[PDB]
Amino acid sequence: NEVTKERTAQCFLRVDDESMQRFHNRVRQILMASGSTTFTKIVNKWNT
Amino acid sequence: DWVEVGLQVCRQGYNMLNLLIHRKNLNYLHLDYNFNLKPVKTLTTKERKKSRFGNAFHLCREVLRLTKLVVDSHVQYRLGNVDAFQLADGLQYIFAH
Amino acid sequence: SYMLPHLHNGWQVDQAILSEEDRVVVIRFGHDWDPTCMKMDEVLYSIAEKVKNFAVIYLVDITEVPDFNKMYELYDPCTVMFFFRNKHIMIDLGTGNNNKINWAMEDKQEMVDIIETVYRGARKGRGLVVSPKDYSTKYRY
Amino acid sequence: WRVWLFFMRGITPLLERWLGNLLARQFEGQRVESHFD
Amino acid sequence: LWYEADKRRLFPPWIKPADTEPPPLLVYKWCQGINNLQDVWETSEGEC
Amino acid sequence: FLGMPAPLGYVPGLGRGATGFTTRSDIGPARDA
RNA sequence: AAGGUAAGUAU
Repeated sequence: NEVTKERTAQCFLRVDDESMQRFHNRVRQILMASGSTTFTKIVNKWNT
Repeated sequence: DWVEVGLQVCRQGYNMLNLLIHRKNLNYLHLDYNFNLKPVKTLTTKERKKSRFGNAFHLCREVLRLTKLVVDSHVQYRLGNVDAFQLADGLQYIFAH
Repeated sequence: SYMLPHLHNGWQVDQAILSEEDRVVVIRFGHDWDPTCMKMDEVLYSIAEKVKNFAVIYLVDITEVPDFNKMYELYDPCTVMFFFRNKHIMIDLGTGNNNKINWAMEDKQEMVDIIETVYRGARKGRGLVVSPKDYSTKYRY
Repeated sequence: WRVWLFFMRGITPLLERWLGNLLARQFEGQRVESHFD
Repeated sequence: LWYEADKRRLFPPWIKPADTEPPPLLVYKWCQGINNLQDVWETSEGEC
Repeated sequence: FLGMPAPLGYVPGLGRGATGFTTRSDIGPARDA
């Protein structure tokens, strides 16, 4: 609380299911479109 | 006698597996009398590929190996090498392992 | 399947392999009714005209022509085999069987690439050609 | 012993059909979506 | 258009993203604004 | 040629210099001497 | 159990 400068609430964070599914699909399309592709490109996409 | 029939079936299964092994006139795979399949020499990679058998053949080999183990235990009992209690314990060990 | 030329006996297959001197003969051993064979034959029909310059595609019914079943091990539902100047050409597909393609391929570009690689290697005199795609895995994700 | 016999009764048809179609004179050997069209 | 709409106050603060708070910082500021409201965490009289 | 009967007494394997191949021993009929 | 066959000329 900006007025009392005291502990008043508590916020718990969590990754939404949609974000997890989006990341999983991104990794899937990285992996499946990696037939005739260098290892460095695949690792770069995964790292990014 | 059941021991005689067991010996006959072990020999006949060995003959059948031997016939299956030399199917394409390839003589660089040897099947012993304990039903272990091993090359007669350091076989080349092409010959290693040419001497492949599916899981069914090895399953048949291993079941005939189990029958050979049982019949050999009974033969050992009949000769006098092992006691009747020893034969029972050996059969129990065979079927537990 | 019903559009590609058909060979009706072993002698016709012999002549088809012998006749072509500058093109790779692509022969599909199988049955018209086999679903795997229908997929392979429709892909072949799709790319039949595009590879006219450097490939000829024939279809052989193994039940009608069992003449090459023993030697070529034509026992899979579908089989695609390449010949050049009367010489069977092997492909390092990564499947463990370099002598033939024994599955249906979906993409029509991959078959064109395989035929092109076979033509290049065979015209260079090779008897084995390494395929541009490794088929040890279907790349399913 | 009985457990392996119960395995045996089930595995006998597989080995029988694999053999009889192997040492015989005559040997015998993504389609869902590419089906109806 | 964006330069003019930022020169003037065309877009009120509640329109996001506002180029000043990344979406995680947007969540943080939103939670702080929730916690800073007058007696927000009170249910003595049934307010909800 | 296409639509031509096979000549009598002709082995499809012979007359072409064909050579078979075996990927394993579990496929194909047993070799006959 | 495999996905681990260099290919090529010569008898």
